Amino acid sequence: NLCPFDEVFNATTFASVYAWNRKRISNCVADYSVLYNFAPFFTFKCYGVSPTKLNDLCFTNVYADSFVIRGNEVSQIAPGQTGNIADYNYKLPDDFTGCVIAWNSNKLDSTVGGNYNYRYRLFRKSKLKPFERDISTEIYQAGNKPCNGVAGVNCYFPLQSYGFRPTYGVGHQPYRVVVLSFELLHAPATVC
Amino acid sequence: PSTIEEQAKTFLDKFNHEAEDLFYQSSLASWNYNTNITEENVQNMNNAGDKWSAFLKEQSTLAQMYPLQEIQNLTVKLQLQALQQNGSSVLSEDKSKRLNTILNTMSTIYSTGKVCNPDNPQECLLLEPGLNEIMANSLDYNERLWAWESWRSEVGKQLRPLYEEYVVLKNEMARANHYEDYGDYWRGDYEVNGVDGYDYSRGQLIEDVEHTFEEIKPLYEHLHAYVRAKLMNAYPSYISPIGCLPAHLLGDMWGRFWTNLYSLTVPFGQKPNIDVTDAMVDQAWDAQRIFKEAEKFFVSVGLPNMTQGFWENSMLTDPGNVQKAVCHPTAWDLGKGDFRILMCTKVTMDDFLTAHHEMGHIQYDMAYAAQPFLLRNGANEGFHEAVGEIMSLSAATPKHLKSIGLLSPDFQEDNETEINFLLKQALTIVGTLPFTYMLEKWRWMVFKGEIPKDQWMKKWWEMKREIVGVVEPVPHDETYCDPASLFHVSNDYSFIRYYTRTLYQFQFQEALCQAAKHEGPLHKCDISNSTEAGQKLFNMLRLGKSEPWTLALENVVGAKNMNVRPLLNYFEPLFTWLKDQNKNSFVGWSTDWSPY
Repeated sequence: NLCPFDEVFNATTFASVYAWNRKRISNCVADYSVLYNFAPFFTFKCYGVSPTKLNDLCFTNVYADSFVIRGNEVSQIAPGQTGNIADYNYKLPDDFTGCVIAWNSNKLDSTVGGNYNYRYRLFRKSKLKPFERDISTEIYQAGNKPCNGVAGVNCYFPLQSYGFRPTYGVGHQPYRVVVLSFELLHAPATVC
Repeated sequence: PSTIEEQAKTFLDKFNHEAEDLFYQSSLASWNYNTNITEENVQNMNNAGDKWSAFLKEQSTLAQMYPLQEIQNLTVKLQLQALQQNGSSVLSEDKSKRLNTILNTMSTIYSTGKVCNPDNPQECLLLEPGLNEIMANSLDYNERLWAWESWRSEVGKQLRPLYEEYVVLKNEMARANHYEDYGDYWRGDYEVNGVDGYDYSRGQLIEDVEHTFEEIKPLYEHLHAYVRAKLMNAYPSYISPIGCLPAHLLGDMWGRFWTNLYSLTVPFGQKPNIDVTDAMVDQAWDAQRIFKEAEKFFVSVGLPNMTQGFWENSMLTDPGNVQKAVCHPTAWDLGKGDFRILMCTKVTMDDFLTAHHEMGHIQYDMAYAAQPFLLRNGANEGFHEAVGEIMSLSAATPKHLKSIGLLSPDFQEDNETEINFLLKQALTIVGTLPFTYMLEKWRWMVFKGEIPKDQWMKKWWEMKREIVGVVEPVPHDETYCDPASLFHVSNDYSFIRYYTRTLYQFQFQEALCQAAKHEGPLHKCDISNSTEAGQKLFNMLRLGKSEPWTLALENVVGAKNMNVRPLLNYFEPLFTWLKDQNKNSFVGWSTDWSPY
């Protein structure tokens, strides 16, 4: 009879996409009103599970991911999209039955002169897979030439910095995102 | 594997991402300088700009390493060539420093040139504003003669040798970059290649401009005869009824715009012009309401509304006594979703029209934002200002002013004030077309080397007489350089943009009014509440510069080539009225005349 719904949704240290944070929470069963009192928060897609269907009978385990992203790319934190944050930074499965929650952090994550701490990967010699994480900081070989493990032609640092400044337009402003995966495989409603 | 095209796409991706950040840095620095003139912001602007310049030079080298010969995606190839432009760096470093020294030197001679009246060697007057108001508000032929000759003597004589060497070095620069002269470099803006059905040689610009000017000549002849008549009244013994109009009498120091002469050439003086300024001040109208009405216009045609960044980050009034800021109305696209307008708005009709014009700039910027960074611009050098002018013209129509409430519900037009309106409009619009053509042609032939130097200050006036219809009030030897006395000639700005923009804006407006189902004379059409003209204009605005200028021209006006016919179709009523009022006047002029 205990739940955390303040630790991940109320934290001033959100993680970037290349290191999408994931915290797990079991034996919980918290209600919906705890997560239905935070202003408009853009629009929260809840695939499979219907939003207002929490109650008690539900899933077992849960893996909650959190990161940041410009609002142009929130549509990419969704099944099927092929945008830069998806096929190169963070891919959601096609059978995804979790949920997505997004809001603006221009009030806090963006800083004057640039909060370049928040970043994202743009070059990767391969596509990503569901719930996969890559933290490699290794020069990207792009054209046929044995990259000397160093920066140069066809050899770029795989991570670009967002670097937010509050005056940016809504599209380039810092949205904060949290996805709520779900699984009820051979277990007694771990959460529920 | 890894074909060159894929590698170039990767490079351009890295560029389009880091550039955007640096361009935002420099744009925001420039904005904080122009909204608050403090030395600190000045320094930050210079720093950000020089860093952006170094970034672009380095990336230009790295992009020139890519080969345009083996790239089969034009949307990529255009960005590549645009960044590949090596520029004046091809000149010898010594020659590059000399050229840049000459550019800044002539620009500072212009911006620091003054004429000291012999009345008092202590007292002097600069171009801005002393000489300008002397030449734009006085009627005394002697004083205006003095000012014309004085600014062309103290300043132009200096700018002569520098501009000579300038021709030399710019020719070398363009010959290196594989252009037949610096004029070919300037004409290469309308160059379209590799797209069948839309390509445009760099000399087809010359042919189309000359042929279109041939079609413009008659309206300018009748306007010249009428203006010559009214001025012949003004000055009782100073212009030949068959002679070229004198120079220091045209309205400005160079004669590029005849708009001032309106006060002496109004067809019906008793008929006042339409100015709602008092009506605005008397309806609680604030600059907020001005820009809201602009938003409302662009919304009524279908285009989006200004982002909250504009309604929150833009200076739409004079700040105050404490702050000091630039007030020349400017449209700013800092990128990354940030669009602003800098304007020290006053409750006048001029600022109402200018607000619509600059917000049209802003809407054009918002449309071409989805494109890659290098491809975020106007289709050519005259597309932007043309868009702004079509906004101003749709606004000024008495129909629109009625709709917004700044006009009475039953204000009935009179043909005399439509003649006055069309005549003022033609004094500005039509009057500057021969000037622009003549001056740009002089520069073009000089860069080709057809005009020998010892025959410079000669040929100019010949063209001035044979094309513009203006006589020099004083004989000038080659120790002068009156060309260089213009701001654009000594500050190295291609000129033909204004001629083009004019023809463009009229073609645009006529096509849009067609979509908007307006009937009657073209100067009475308002695109308001018309969604279809908005969609058409947006189909042009979204492309930015990803497709050729001919294609966007077809996307709006429905044709691939420039055509004066919309412009003449706009000014035709005035044309008839001129022909009438000039029945008893000689139409045309004669080279021979000259008050000497």
